[PDB]
Amino acid sequence: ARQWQPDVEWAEQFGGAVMYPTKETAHWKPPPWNDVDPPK
Amino acid sequence: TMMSGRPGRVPLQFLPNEARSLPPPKLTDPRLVYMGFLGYCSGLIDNAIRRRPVVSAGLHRQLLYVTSFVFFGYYLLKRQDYMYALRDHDMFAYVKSHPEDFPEKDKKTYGEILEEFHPVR
Amino acid sequence: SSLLDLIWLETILPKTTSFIQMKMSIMVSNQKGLIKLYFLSFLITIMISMTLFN
Amino acid sequence: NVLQIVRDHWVHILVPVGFVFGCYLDRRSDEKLTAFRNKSLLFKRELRPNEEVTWK
Amino acid sequence: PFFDVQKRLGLDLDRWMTIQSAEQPHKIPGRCHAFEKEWIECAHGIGGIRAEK
Amino acid sequence: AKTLLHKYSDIPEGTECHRKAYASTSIGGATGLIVSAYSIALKPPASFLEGVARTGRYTFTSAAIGAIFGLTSCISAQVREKPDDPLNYFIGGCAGGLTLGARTRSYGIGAAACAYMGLTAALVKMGQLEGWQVFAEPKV
Amino acid sequence: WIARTFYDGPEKNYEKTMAILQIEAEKAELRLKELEVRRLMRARGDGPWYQYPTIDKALIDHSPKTTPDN
Amino acid sequence: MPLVYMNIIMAFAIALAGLLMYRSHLMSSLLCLEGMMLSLFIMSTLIILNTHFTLANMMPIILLVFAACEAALGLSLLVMVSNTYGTDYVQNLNLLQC
Amino acid sequence: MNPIIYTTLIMTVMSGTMLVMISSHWLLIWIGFEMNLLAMIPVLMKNFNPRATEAATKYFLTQATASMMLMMAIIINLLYSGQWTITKMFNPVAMTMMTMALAMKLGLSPFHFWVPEVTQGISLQAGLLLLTWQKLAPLSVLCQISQSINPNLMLTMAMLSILIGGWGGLNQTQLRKIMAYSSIAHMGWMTAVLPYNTTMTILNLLIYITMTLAMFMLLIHSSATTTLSLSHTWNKMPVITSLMMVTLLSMGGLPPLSGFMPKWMIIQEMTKNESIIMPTLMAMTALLNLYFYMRLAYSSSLTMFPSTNNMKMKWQFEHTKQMKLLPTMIVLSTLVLPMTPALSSLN
Amino acid sequence: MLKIIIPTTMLLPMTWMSKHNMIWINATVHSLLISLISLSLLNQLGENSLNFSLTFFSDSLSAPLLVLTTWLLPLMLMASQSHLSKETTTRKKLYITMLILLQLFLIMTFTATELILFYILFEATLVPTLIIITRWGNQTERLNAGLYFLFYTLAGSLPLLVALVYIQNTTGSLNFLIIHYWSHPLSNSWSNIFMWLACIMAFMVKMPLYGLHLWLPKAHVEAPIAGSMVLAAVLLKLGGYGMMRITTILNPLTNYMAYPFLMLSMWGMIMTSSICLRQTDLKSLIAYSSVSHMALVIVAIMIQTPWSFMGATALMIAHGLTSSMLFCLANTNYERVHSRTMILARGLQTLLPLMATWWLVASLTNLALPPSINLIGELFIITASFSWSNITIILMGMNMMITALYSLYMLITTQRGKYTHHINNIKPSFTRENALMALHILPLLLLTLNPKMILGPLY
Ligand SMILES: CCCCCCCCCCCCCCCCC[C@@H](O)O[C@H](CO[C@H](O)CCCCCCCCCCCCCCC)COP(=O)(O)OCC[N+](C)(C)C
Ligand SMILES: CCCCCCCCCCCCCCCCC[C@@H](O)O[C@H](CO[C@H](O)CCCCCCCCCCCCCCC)COP(=O)(O)OCC[N+](C)(C)C
Ligand SMILES: CCCCCCCCCCCCCCCCC[C@@H](O)O[C@H](CO[C@H](O)CCCCCCCCCCCCCCC)COP(=O)(O)OCC[N+](C)(C)C
Ligand SMILES: CCCCCCCC/C=C\CCCCCCCC(=O)O[C@H](COC(=O)CCCCCCC/C=C/CCCCCCCC)COP(=O)(O)OCCN
Repeated sequence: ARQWQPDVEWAEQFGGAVMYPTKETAHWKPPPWNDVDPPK
Repeated sequence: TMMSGRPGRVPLQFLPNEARSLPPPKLTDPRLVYMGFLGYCSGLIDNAIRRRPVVSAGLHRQLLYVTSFVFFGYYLLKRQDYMYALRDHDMFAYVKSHPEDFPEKDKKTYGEILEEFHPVR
Repeated sequence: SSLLDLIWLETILPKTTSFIQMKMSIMVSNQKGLIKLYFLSFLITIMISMTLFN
Repeated sequence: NVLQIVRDHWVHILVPVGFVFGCYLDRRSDEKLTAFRNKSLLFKRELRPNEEVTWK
Repeated sequence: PFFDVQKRLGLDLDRWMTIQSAEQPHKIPGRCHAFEKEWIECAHGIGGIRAEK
Repeated sequence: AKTLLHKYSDIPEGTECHRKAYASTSIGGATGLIVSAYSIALKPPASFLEGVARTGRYTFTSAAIGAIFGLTSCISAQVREKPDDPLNYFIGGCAGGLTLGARTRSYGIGAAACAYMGLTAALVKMGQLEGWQVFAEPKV
Repeated sequence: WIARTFYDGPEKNYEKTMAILQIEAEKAELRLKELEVRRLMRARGDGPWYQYPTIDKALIDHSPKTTPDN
Repeated sequence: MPLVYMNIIMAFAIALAGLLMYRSHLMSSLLCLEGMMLSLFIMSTLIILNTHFTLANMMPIILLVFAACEAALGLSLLVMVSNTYGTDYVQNLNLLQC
Repeated sequence: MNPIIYTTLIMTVMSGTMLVMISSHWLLIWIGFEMNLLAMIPVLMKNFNPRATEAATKYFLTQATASMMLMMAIIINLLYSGQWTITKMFNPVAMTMMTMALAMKLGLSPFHFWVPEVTQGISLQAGLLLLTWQKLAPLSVLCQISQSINPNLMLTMAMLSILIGGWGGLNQTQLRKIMAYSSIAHMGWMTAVLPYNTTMTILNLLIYITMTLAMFMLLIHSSATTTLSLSHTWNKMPVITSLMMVTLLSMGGLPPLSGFMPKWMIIQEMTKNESIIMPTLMAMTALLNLYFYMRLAYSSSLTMFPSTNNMKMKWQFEHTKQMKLLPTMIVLSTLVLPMTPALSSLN
Repeated sequence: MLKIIIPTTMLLPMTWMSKHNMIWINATVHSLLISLISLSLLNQLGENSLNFSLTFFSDSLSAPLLVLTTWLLPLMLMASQSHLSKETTTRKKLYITMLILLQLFLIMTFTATELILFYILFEATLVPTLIIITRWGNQTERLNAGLYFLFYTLAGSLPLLVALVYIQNTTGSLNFLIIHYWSHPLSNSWSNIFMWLACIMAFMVKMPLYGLHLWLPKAHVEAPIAGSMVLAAVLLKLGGYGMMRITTILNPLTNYMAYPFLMLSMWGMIMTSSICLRQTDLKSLIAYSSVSHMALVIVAIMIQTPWSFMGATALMIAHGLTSSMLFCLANTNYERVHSRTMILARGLQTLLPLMATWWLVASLTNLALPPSINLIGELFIITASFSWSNITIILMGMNMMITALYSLYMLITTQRGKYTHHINNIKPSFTRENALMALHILPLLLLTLNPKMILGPLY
């Protein structure tokens, strides 16, 4: 009765570091929201 | 074609003097009308982006967009027509000066030409 | 309905293209970000271009 | 009420206007293809005493 | 691409350095002055293709 | 450079099976060496010996592909006695593709490779016959 | 009445088609001629097109050069 | 083309290969770039002096100056990289990837 | 940095590009390249953070190596003919070295590796400048020596650029990497026609710059740097997302959009030189760019993604600083196909 | 021809400056007026054409297609009225804008004196349809469907462009009249074979040819009602029109190249028809019926005889009308049941008798009952195929049989039997739906009076 729209499950497909994750890139983390890293 | 090296070309002129011997495009040229339409669309999109009444937010701004587009369009049309005139001029001059490379083909009628016939069966 | 239309006609044109382009995209974009490898490849390309195109 | 319903019914006028404008543009496009008027081998005709063109 | 400002305004920003045979200081000649002069006066105003051939 | 290609083209299509096979083997070896060099540069796998093992694997694979291609194409050409025929090249390409699948040891790749390689070899033969240019000179 | 009010005689369409055919045949001939002329000028270089630059001869210094043999 | 020019060319090629190898230590990359500059200077100077093309004697100086400035620029960048990691190691620059 | 210093550095970048364009001496072209590189580095690092510094050092290394190769080519060309004027390259591999140096400056494959990561490191204004203005000088130099170029090398690099851009863009969720791979593909298209007609190269560059400027200005306006951040934009400024989807379709080469004009013309030009296989491969490969543009359009405007509660606050504020020419850029990147024959102006 | 192009453009400002509650009325009225004006195009000559100008020309192959294109917009508006009621005024105006743009592009496509302009508008029709499918689509697969409908098409049409420009480099013109008058035979060669394939497969993908038809069930199932109508009625006929236009240059090569596709069609019309027998979805069944009919049209075009061309034209027009009406009926059921499954809602004749009569007439036309124009086209194609070869009749005959079966199957599963007990929200049919079916069906039974108006230029 309602037009389907994306949900969180569908949205998380575009949240990774890359599309099509593989074993080598499985440990890749998306960059910080602001382009700043901890100085460590 | 590469008319960049064409002799007697001033390095940075939009319109040479010899282009003034060609008829200027009319003010009701369809291309000028399309350029004005492009300006009007730019005005509408400007109104929409700033979150203003699209049709009737700034009429002075929309008029200025249309005027600028028509201005640049008229001058661009003049330059484009000039360039095509140059291309045709060089074409005809080279054909005239090289009669051996463009021989007159013999005129023949279909009554004495034998073309293969392929029936559709 | 099943064997040709939903399985093999789908396997031949669309799915093969999708799989091949996905594999090629993964291969091209899987770069470690190390300029060491990039400049070694640059050296290889320079030698190949000198040795092949003349 | 005139000048009040017009503000709400003015949109209707646009489509007919486009049609008459298109007819005018068709006639203008026709007048630029008159290079063979009354010169074809099939329809070559002598003008009437008060005729300037065969087709307009 | 190439915008020929020097030719349009007659500025000569860098043409003085392009060739050996163009007004060296104290009239010091290049080692191949005559050959380059002959090549230039051969190929002037003729175009690249005809000059190569 | 182009020397290998000239040695391959100098041989007639319907003669000298061994010469064509050897020239194709050399060309395949060169292609495998280049792809191995790029793979090693962009991906240092683990060490010197594993790298040279991977290089040898790729080189032998490509050399085998080229060898089977040339051999099968030339035998088909001689047997059929119809040179300048695209189908003979296609047969060689499919055979070459089949060999690649065998090295891989997966049936799916062999079928895919055979069709794709055969089509490509037939296209190359057609382009040779009709003079199709990949890198055309600037005529106009 | 329909023919009188809405349509026109056959001669109008006939002659308009003749004019259109003339225009487009001329355009096709001009296109072939342009391709041939471009090929010839680019191969030879004796026309106004494809004129690549050469060194200006007004740059050469014609004066004694401290050495008789230039 | 005598053997001196060819030796300078080979020196330039060796410097370029060393630059593109990147064992480690971006400072070595800068050193290879500066070796490339020096080979360019030597080759250009020999060419200009041999041909007696007087007005081009300015060219090496300008060359040197400009590329020397480039070196300064590179050094500054190196310093900041070190100040982020404590070392100028090449592999430390892997936050950005293709 | 200080606004006056930023203006001065930008003017120095533009002055370096103009010096490359207007000069007829190889040394002055090299000087212009050096000046552009020298003034470009602070612009990338205007916003200070480790990522920007790494991007700047990558860019410096690549551009310095390219400048050294270019000077090496100039020296060889002088050695084999005492000429400093930018004309016929007068030699073998000196021309090859010049071509490789200019390809590395442009980002043509296989020298493309620096573009995605340098674009990712820097901000969106820096990315806009890097992907638009930094292509004018090497392309002008290439247009000047187009007759010297060995067609095989340039066509190989152009085909590789198109293939690599198409394949690399498919894997990306970050918008700056998408723009970088799109730039690589469009560079391949631009250089694939240099051996045949430089007017087509300039027209492609102009259209690409217009579309890229519109895309980057839309990205900055709706300050999103990833796919999911852009997926929230419909809930605040849906007209921006609609314009962005239209511009994405335009960049994909779909008629009757503006992005169809370059490819079409380029293909046409090569068919005049009886090259048939290459244009077909180029179009079939540009299908990949169209695919990932369509994926971005799906995630952007054709579907409504989940939003957040805190977006409600954003509903109450407008943009203080507005970008002029953005409407003009969108219009010029979308609705200029009927004015196609204007390219005879030798744009 | 600008007398039709300009008003369709004026439909846009009229829509955007309308009331929030008067957009549908205004759009419907002015679309119907434009259709009435375009009725003028039907008058044709036994000679060449109606050459309006250097840019647009009309023929008796273009005229029925143009009339159907103009007529289809008001019906699309009427059917789109219902499911867009809860949409904001801006988005409803955007939907109407997409429909108007699509009509304008189709109108300019069917005149298209030059082949590159035809190609540009032919591929311009891709964008509004894609947005309609992927934006106002109910299911989650619409996005996937859109991708299919895009890339297939482009995969077929990117080579065509190359071929087209190549032709202009050799002949000098792509103007249809000069291409007709200056035609020359194509020699059998690898280059000519590939140029033939590049010219043909672009239009082969959109018919669609069996084996290249996969995008069609997806695009038809996942699109809204207006999208389905425009896809089945007109957008499938672009390939047939393009083949009729472009085959004048592919002879004598076409006879040699006909076999690979003819088989794929002659066997294909069997397979797809058989697929219609086992289908749990109405929209997929109607899509596969469209595939079968267009396969027969492909055969007719490839045979290349006057009877073939007349039959193909008549079948294209008739199939457009019939498939549009069938999709409308299925949508009226779907808007009540929300299921899109044939077996779920049954016995609808007892509940909705007039809609059952509409279903019967639509299925009878789909079944090719004489003397409907559907059977005129089918019969002309069958006679032409028999003249081509006497064995084709077997295949043709089987298809006819199979067609009848599934048609009546579709009528019996949904209309006859016992109603589903637990469905109690089947309200009586509105005047809107009944008028929609009437306006689909009456032109068919009126065109069966004057067949020569849809039989094409070879009549
Ligand atoms: C008993 C009668 C039987 C026949 C009935 C016929 C009725 C005809 C109605 C349908 C006609 C369709 C239009 C056909 C042509 C229209 C387009 C074009 O061809 O005509 C234009 C002209 O169109 C007409 O001017 C206007 C036609 C408009 C018809 C509208 C009828 C329906 C209106 C309904 C309004 C209802 C009232 C409002 C209620 C709210 C251009 O003609 P023009 O270039 O000049 O011709 C010159 C001919 N010359 C050169 C030989 C002199
Ligand atoms: C989206 C398409 C691009 C849009 C770009 C922005 C449009 C606005 C531009 C505003 C005006 C710019 C022109 C500047 C006026 C004087 C410039 C003059 O000095 O230059 C002349 C040249 O004039 C310009 O080049 C023409 C610019 C016009 C660009 C428009 C054509 C774009 C293609 C058609 C798309 C339709 C767009 C329609 C709306 C803009 C002389 O050039 P010349 O030194 O002798 O030769 C150099 C070129 N060579 C080296 C290759 C030989
Ligand atoms: C249920 C209760 C019913 C009660 C009513 C009973 C009345 C009995 C009549 C019912 C049908 C019997 C048919 C009897 C024939 C009469 C009509 C026929 O004679 O006219 C036809 C003529 O009709 C038309 O040709 C057919 C109508 C065309 C339909 C076009 C539709 C227009 C708008 C629709 C939109 C377009 C969508 C489709 C795109 C193509 C054939 O005439 P024709 O002998 O030949 O010559 C005409 C006159 N001449 C001699 C001057 C030349
Ligand atoms: C959804 C999938 C549909 C995809 C359809 C795509 C296939 C279209 C057919 C081939 C496309 C390219 C054809 C070439 C375009 C026309 C150019 C032309 O006519 O000129 C030919 C061009 O010839 C070629 O270039 C052919 C090269 C083909 C390379 C690409 C091959 C792709 C695979 C083809 C095999 C498959 C065939 C059936 C495909 C069906 C679709 C699935 C002659 O060459 P000239 O240079 O002019 O020679 C004159 C002097 N002797």
